[PDB]
Formats: sequence, structure tokens, C-alpha cells
Amino acid sequence: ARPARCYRRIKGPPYTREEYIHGAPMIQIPKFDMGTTSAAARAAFTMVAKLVAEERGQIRMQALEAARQISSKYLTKYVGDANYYLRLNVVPHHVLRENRMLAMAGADRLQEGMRLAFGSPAGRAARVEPGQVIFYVEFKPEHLAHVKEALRRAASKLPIPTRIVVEPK
Amino acid sequence: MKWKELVLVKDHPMKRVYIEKVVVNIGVGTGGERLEKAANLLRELTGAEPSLRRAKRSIKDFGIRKGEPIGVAVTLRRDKAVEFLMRALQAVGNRIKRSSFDERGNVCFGIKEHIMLPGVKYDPAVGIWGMDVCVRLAKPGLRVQLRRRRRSKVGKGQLVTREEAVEFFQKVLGVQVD
Amino acid sequence: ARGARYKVPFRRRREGVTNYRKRRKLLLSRKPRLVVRKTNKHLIAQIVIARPHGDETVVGLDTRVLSKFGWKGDENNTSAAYLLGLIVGYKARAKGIKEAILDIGLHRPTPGARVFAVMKGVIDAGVEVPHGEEVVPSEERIRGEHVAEYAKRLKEEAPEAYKARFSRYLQRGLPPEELPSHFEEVKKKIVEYYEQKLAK
Amino acid sequence: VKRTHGYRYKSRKLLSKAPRERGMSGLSRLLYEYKPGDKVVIDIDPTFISTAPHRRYQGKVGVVIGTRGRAYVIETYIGDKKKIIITTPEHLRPHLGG
RNA sequence: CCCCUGAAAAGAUAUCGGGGGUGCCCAAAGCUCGGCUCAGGCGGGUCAGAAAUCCGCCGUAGAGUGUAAGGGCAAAAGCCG
Ligand SMILES: [Mg+2]
Ligand SMILES: [Mg+2]
Ligand SMILES: [Mg+2]
Ligand SMILES: [Mg+2]
Ligand SMILES: [Mg+2]
Ligand SMILES: [Mg+2]
Repeated sequence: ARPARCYRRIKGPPYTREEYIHGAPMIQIPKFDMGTTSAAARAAFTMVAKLVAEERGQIRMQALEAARQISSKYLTKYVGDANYYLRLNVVPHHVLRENRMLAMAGADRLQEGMRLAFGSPAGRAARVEPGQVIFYVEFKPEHLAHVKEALRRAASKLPIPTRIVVEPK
Repeated sequence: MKWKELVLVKDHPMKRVYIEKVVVNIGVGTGGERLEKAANLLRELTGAEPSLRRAKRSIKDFGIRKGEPIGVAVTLRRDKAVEFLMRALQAVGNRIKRSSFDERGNVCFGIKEHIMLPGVKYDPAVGIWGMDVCVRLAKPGLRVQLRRRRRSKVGKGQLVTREEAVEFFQKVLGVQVD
Repeated sequence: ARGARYKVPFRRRREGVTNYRKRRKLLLSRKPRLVVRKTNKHLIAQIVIARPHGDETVVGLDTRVLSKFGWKGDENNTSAAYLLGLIVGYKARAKGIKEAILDIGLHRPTPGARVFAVMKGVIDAGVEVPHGEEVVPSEERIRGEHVAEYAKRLKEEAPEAYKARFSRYLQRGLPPEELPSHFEEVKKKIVEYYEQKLAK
Repeated sequence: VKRTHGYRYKSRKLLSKAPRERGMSGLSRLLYEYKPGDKVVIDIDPTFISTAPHRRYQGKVGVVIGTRGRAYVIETYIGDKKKIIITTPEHLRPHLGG
């Protein structure tokens, strides 16, 4: 895959209508809510931590997934699934394109260079704004250090600067 | 026992229940000659001119195309309706299921073979047929829904209920409702 | 009804009194409309001019006006329809209308109907209304000979049914078998009245 | 590809109607009798599109010049060229600004 | 050649830009008048069934309208005569 800097910047309109996009990729993220998802048991949790974007840009689906695994694995190992709720708040609706000569992908992909330069689908990304909430964690106040560490580890995998915001529910 | 005095009357003159109509239906598959036999059988049985009912939708599992006639039905009112209703109730056995009554004054019953009707003789050139007989009961004022100008909805108190229809059939027509 | 995307129809359409397709075709004429309406008891005849903010009724009358000339027949039979048409035509001619287009609304245009009886009365008063030659009722029905023949047969066959079915005629003092002559007298009265008014 | 030019070639939004505007329209626009010299606005009715003027005349103010049977002849301007729109009253409104 | 998007709420607007279609078909799928209401759901009804014809209740169009896309259309622009 290309470096994420190639697709970090928002440079055009959103590309999301899958009934018009040919060969649109599937969303590979297997689940979006972690931990104790039922609201009856979330009533125990009183602290809210939020990993929040600082700049405007695009996060790739693989980057979101890697942050999700690192944060969820840390939270399971050190807080236990019965003591937290973790939600990846954004969905990668945007479809990324790449212009490259390749295999059987249309007769217009066999012409080299910038001739017929509209690329084929290459992945998915979530277009985010400043102050947008990327990760949302509900937790009991005793696990604040572990939750902040999990959010830091998740933030290490993302292409844009972020911050952690802690507050009461 | 005629139509004008086959009425079930409550404590209001305008809440009298009566037989609005009786509709007899024979639904046959396709046949030209079979449908003609069914139409003639309905004409002799009821005394009224049948109307041929064309298929609304083409279904190829039944081998019927839209627009072709596959039914024969006749609408009976007043005296002919009452006479055939008595004959058909005698044919069925003066018995109607309570679950056959819908909740709006309609009751339909099937006649499996038409020889059970009084006054009908077996014929080899006609065969043996069945029918659906549907009785629609009403109160005065039903024209408000059916007229052309200023058509409106009939109020709830003036509509025939399932309980009133079953009570009509027991107390007025003398049929055993179970 | 349920939701913002429900489009409520026009008030007159949902009350069931105006066919807006036919109304638009009538409004394309740019002529006055002879509106004829039927009720269970009376007949309404109007000469209407349509305006952008609401129709203007030049002349409007139901069959209660025939009592002013001494009508003792039914309020809304064919003879009553003709007399009402005559009066409305004379009033419209007084107010300056010389042509009109028939407007029967949701009623059916069956030949020999009371709406065409009203139209024939309006035509005889002196207002031109376009029509086919096969819809206006016969002069026998306009005079009311059908009512007289029915009354004669009913009197011969079932006298008590005759009294029950024509009680209001007998209260008024006109037996239904004398309807054509009385129609002739009332028509003479109306014609003389409005013709003298027109001369003066 | 270069722009195609049908008679209604960019008219999706102009010919769309809101859900509260669906169905037949009122008949009051039929009943305005415009005299020569009157000022009208060309406001296209989408339910009668076959008689409607081109999309380039929407919202333009014209002067009634005459009557042709049941339509009105309207002298308007597209930029600086004089154009003649012959249209029925259902696509016209009276101009109240003078 | 035609529709939507690009196109930035007048008009105009390009790229080997994106999504599609066109070189027909129909004596009825054309004209008019009248009647009716569709998809779908529910209750009752001989054969009969998920689905046939019949009785009734609901039903903003979720149908149809030859053919792309867009728009329009319910006492109709749909269905039947
Ligand atoms: Mg750009
Ligand atoms: Mg050009
Ligand atoms: Mg045309
Ligand atoms: Mg523009
Ligand atoms: Mg076409
Ligand atoms: Mg029509």
C-alpha cells in the first residue's frame, strides 16, 4: 500500500455512493463497539474519555482498525471487558482511488500516465473535522490511567494529531 | 318471510339491520365451455344474469392471462337474494361457523356441490360445481360512502358489527351459528 | 395525515364537490357558467363568472322561487327544472348575460335529465347555451305528462298507494293528473311577468 | 464530454417540486386577464412542462404585447437581445413591482 | 445526439472527467369520452395452494406510465371499456 500521507489530505468531494462506484471495497473493520455495550451495565460507568482529532484530514480504514486493536487489547488486558465500553465513533464512508497501470481492471487502465487518470478504488477512509470524536470510552474513574494509556496507544497509529479529553458522563 | 320484513330492529328506527346483498361466485380455471357451463348454472340457480370476471393478473402456474374471464359472479338484492339465501342455507345445512363472520357484517360460506341446493337436478352436460356465497349486511345510511357527490365516511355507530351480524343470522334467519 | 410528505388534497376535492379537471376545462372557455346542481328537494341554478380570488355569482336561485309564481308541483321534477331555468334565464338576460356554458359538476349528462331541463328553460328565456340536440328532454316530460300518467295509473290500480305517493300534491290542492295544465298556467305567468319587465 | 443541449438539459432542480407542492396547482393563474402593456413574471409550472418556456426565462419580467388564441405574447430580454415568449397564463404571474 | 453529476442557488461553462443511454419500437404503446384505482397488507370464502375468481377494511403511490436518466402524474398522465 502507499504511504498514508498520499491520502491524509482532503483534496476533493466525498466519494461514497456505492451504487455508482464500480468495485467499491468492503469495510474490513469487524466490530465498532468494544466492552460492555449494553446501556444497563453502562450505567455503572461515569467517566468519559474521548480521543479527538486536532486537524482536518482522512484516516484510512486500516489505520482505524490498527488503533482499534491496540486500544481494545490494552483495555481487555488491563481493565477487563466488564469494566469499559469502547466505541470507534467514525465509519470509513469515503472511497479512495489510485491511478496505476495494473491487471484486469478495465481497458482504460492499460493506457499509461495521466491519460484516463480517474483511478480505481484503493481502500476506504473516514473524513474527519477538527474536534471530531474518533474514540469514545466509558469507564469507572479508578481506571483513568489505563484508559489514558490505551488512548495514547491508539493515537500512535493515526495519521493526524489528536488529543484526549476526559469528562464526567 | 320476505326481504322488507327480514330486518333486525334495535331501539332506534335508523339502526335497523337488513341484507344489503348476496353475491354468488364460481371461480373456474380457464375453460370456454367450462365457464359457459358455470355461467348457465349460475343463471338457472339464481335467476339473475351472471357477470364474467376477467383475470386481474397473469399467473402462468395457473395458466391464466390477465383480462381473460375465469370467474362468474352474480349480485342478488332484495327478493332474489333472500330466496337464494334460504336455498343456500338449506343446502349448507342451516349451519354457519362463528369464525366465518368477519368483523364488519360480512359472512361467506362455501357450497361444495350444487346438488345439495333444493330444486336442482344432476345433469351430465354440466357436471357438479361449487360456489362461494357472501352475504353483506348493512344499516341505513350506507349510501354516504357509495354515492358520487360529497362522498364521505360512515360513522362508527352506524356500521354493522360482527356481533350484530351473528345476532341477525340467529334471530332473524334462524341459522345455527357455531 | 401521517408525515410531512403526505399531500392533503384541495378542500373542495376532499369534500367531494369540485372536479378540478373539468373545472379547468370550463375555465378555459372564459364564458359565464350556468351551474346546475341537484339536491334531494330542490334544484339550484346559477350564472357564475370566475375570478382569480373567487367566483362571482351573477344570478342564483333554487326552486323555492317558483312559489312566488304559484307553483304547486314538486320542487325538483322536470317541469320545476324548466321553470327555474326560465326565471334564471330572464334574470341573467336582465343583468346582461347573453351566452353561457353548462356546468353540471359531478352529475351525469344523461339525456332527458333535469340539468338539461334547466338548460332548455335558460335557452327559451333568451340565453344561448351550447348543447347537443339529443340531451334535452321531450316536451311531454317538460310539461310533466309522465307524472300525470303515473298518477292516473296509480289511481286506477292502487288508490291508497296513489294517496300515499302523492299526498303533498293533494295537500297543495293540485292532483298530479292536472300537472300539465298547471305547468302551462305558471309558465304563462312567468313569461308575461318577465316580458313586461323587459319591455319596461 | 461537452455539455448536451436538450430543451430541458439542466432542469432537475428547476423542475423538481417539494412534497407539499405535489399534484395539481390552483387555477387562479388561469383567470388573470392580461392587457397589452401589463407586466408579468415568467414562473414555470412543472406540471404543464410541454407548454412552459425555456429554463433561461424563469424569473424574468416581460411586457404583454398581445394575445394569440389563449396564449400571451411577451416581449422580454435575455441580456441585450429582444426575445418573444408566447406562453399560456399558467406559467405567468402578474408583476407587482411595476 | 440525450439525461444526471461535475456546475460554484440568474445565464454560460472543459478534460481520453464520473454514471448511463441513442440510430428504435408501437394501428395501437396514437386521438377523445366515460368509469375506476395502483404496490402491498389484513379479515371471511368450494375445489384453491404463497399466488386464480368473490365479499369487506386499510393503503401518499411504497405501483404503473414502451425504451436511458432526470422530472411530472391519483374522480390522472395509471387501469378498463
Ligand atoms: Mg481538489
Ligand atoms: Mg459547446
Ligand atoms: Mg408532445
Ligand atoms: Mg446557471
Ligand atoms: Mg420517450
Ligand atoms: Mg382520462
